[PDB]
Amino acid sequence: NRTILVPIDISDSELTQRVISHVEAEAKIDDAKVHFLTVIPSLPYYASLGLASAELPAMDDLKAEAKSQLEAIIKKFNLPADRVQAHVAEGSPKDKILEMAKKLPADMVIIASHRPDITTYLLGSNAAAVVDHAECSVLVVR
Amino acid sequence: RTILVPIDISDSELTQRVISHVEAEAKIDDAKVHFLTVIPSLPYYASLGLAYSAELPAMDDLKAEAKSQLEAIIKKFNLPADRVQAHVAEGSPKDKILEMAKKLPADMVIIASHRPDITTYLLGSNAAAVVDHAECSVLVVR
Amino acid sequence: NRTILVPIDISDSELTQRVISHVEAEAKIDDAKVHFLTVIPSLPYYASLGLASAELPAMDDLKAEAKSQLEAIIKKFNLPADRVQAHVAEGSPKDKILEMAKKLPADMVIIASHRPDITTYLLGSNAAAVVDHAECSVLVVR
Amino acid sequence: RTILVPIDISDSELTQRVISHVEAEAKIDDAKVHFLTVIPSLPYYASLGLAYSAELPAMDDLKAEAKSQLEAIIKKFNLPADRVQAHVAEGSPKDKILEMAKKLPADMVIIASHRPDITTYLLGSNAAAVVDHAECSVLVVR
Ligand SMILES: Nc1ncnc2c1ncn2[C@@H]1O[C@H](COP(=O)(O)OP(=O)(O)NP(=O)(O)O)[C@@H](O)[C@H]1O
Ligand SMILES: Nc1ncnc2c1ncn2[C@@H]1O[C@H](COP(=O)(O)OP(=O)(O)NP(=O)(O)O)[C@@H](O)[C@H]1O
Ligand SMILES: Nc1ncnc2c1ncn2[C@@H]1O[C@H](COP(=O)(O)OP(=O)(O)NP(=O)(O)O)[C@@H](O)[C@H]1O
Ligand SMILES: Nc1ncnc2c1ncn2[C@@H]1O[C@H](COP(=O)(O)OP(=O)(O)NP(=O)(O)O)[C@@H](O)[C@H]1O
Ligand SMILES: [Mg+2]
Ligand SMILES: [Mg+2]
Ligand SMILES: [Mg+2]
Ligand SMILES: [Mg+2]
Repeated sequence: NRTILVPIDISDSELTQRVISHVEAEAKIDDAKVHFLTVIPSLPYYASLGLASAELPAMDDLKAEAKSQLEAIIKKFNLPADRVQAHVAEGSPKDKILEMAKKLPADMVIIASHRPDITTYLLGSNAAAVVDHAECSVLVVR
Repeated sequence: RTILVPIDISDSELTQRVISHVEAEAKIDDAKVHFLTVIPSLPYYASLGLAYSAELPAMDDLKAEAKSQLEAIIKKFNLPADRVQAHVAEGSPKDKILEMAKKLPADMVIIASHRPDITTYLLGSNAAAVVDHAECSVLVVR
Repeated sequence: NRTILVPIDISDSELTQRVISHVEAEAKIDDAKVHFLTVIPSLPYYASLGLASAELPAMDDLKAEAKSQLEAIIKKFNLPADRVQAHVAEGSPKDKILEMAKKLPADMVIIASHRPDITTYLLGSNAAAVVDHAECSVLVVR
Repeated sequence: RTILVPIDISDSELTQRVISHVEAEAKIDDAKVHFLTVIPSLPYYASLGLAYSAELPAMDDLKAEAKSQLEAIIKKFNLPADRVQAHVAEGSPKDKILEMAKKLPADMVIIASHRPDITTYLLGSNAAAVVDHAECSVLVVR
């Protein structure tokens, strides 16, 4: 049975809606195991300003909260309880997505292109890197 | 529902992986699958005095030759005859693909990342452009 | 006389070193005006965790600090005092870089590709978007 | 110092902007400027039974024709004869460019984004690949 990785930005509503049907259809093929991953971004820029368990809340705290929101989001998908798993990481979202894709390993990554906006973007920062560097199939959802 | 599957006739030995994705996606819905091959037309060759119906063959004969090869490829897929259509175009492959996706319109484009090649998991020129510019979901198959 | 935009991530040392010579050579042509821009990233993800002049320091504060570090960095370039200007913004670095490129308007953007790392990146998140969407020439420094 | 300037002979009417960038970059240093044109070789055409020295002309004659056109283009640049070299290759233009950049090696590649075209400021297929994969600095001219 295949493995599908579904990266979720917990701050995105519309994106999460569009991937739901795709994720559901994809898992109904092969009875796939679906792994959801949300990544707490860590910015060098903020570090360089001095903003660190100090001016920013504890990482253990942030993770529990992110994980909490991810599990709320996973309830929006019709997937067998036995086939789903939630993951939280910290770092560059693209690197951690790609790392998780190597770790599982993933047969497919399902990822939204970019938040809907009035800019003329192609792919988002993270979608483009995943598409480019993943070693498995990537479904870019629009 | 409409799936567009671009085919480069010089990669006739498709992976089971690509065939499998298309068959599976088509089964999810009652989807029509449109296959498209594009005869590339190069300004560089025009600049060298290589013109259609002169030192290159007539475009119509090239179209028929391409379409004939596409039809042999289409049959590799286990799809009902009434849910499959063959298209041949000429020009810039990325732009004709994107044009077709817009015309139909496609709900999904299924495209191989790159011909099997041990050097890279990176996208080829057409895959990269299609993933970037399609207005619909794009599955990049590896 | 032309206008050159030089985006600076204040947390990057190596990148800033490599662009120095390019920026200097480029400005010696045309006696260009050189505008430096550093952008305080604002992350939806952090907002969605609750982290806002509250759990994160005042934006006025962050800006003064970023601007301070930018001016320290601008001292590493041999440019006429009359030809340089420092800017700070807040938001998506790529959007604000691109906006500044439209606002000046910029004749050239000089931007490092990506921090040197042992990952096999092509361009960074922001370099790629600038390259892709800027309406002027872009010098991608490596 | 070595500058590589890829030339597509079917865009012979270069912008003053491209010529200006190359001249200026070469003057900064005492730089040698290598110009390269690549005769594209398409698997798709091979698949249609179009082979060199049969239904296409001999590669040597195509090489000589291309080189002759390149040399006329090279002369548009105001460069000293001893700091300029012409190269013709055959195959995938993006890969031969990148190969040349590696071989020389190039300290900089100067490349137009795309032929002048009112539809887009986005990169063409070769420019995009070259900016992404060159190991050296790349100036994308618009
Ligand atoms: N922290 C994360 N965890 C999991 N997935 C993520 C994360 N961040 C981004 N992604 C994935 O990649 C996409 C991000 O795109 P988005 O943030 O809209 O582009 P952007 O960076 O705003 N581009 P632009 O508007 O051009 O400046 C989302 O759909 C996610 O699925
Ligand atoms: N003429 C065409 N008609 C239809 N589809 C095409 C055409 N050309 C390319 N494609 C699609 O896009 C993919 C081709 O990219 P590909 O040629 O494999 O890599 P590449 O450009 O050679 N890159 P590299 O070899 O890394 O330098 C194929 O799987 C096709 O689905
Ligand atoms: N806040 C900013 N202000 C100004 N310029 C910026 C800013 N952020 C990024 N840039 C520019 O774009 C580059 C960012 O690349 P970088 O952060 O190394 O890639 P990345 O996102 O870590 N990629 P990866 O390692 O593949 O996950 C820098 O050289 C800057 O010049
Ligand atoms: N055969 C070649 N030899 C040398 N350089 C080349 C060659 N082909 C392309 N290039 C370089 O890359 C640029 C070409 O990209 P271009 O063909 O203008 O856009 P495109 O691929 O047609 N994209 P679009 O028209 O947007 O769908 C040129 O300025 C050249 O410098
Ligand atoms: Mg994002
Ligand atoms: Mg190809
Ligand atoms: Mg960065
Ligand atoms: Mg071209």
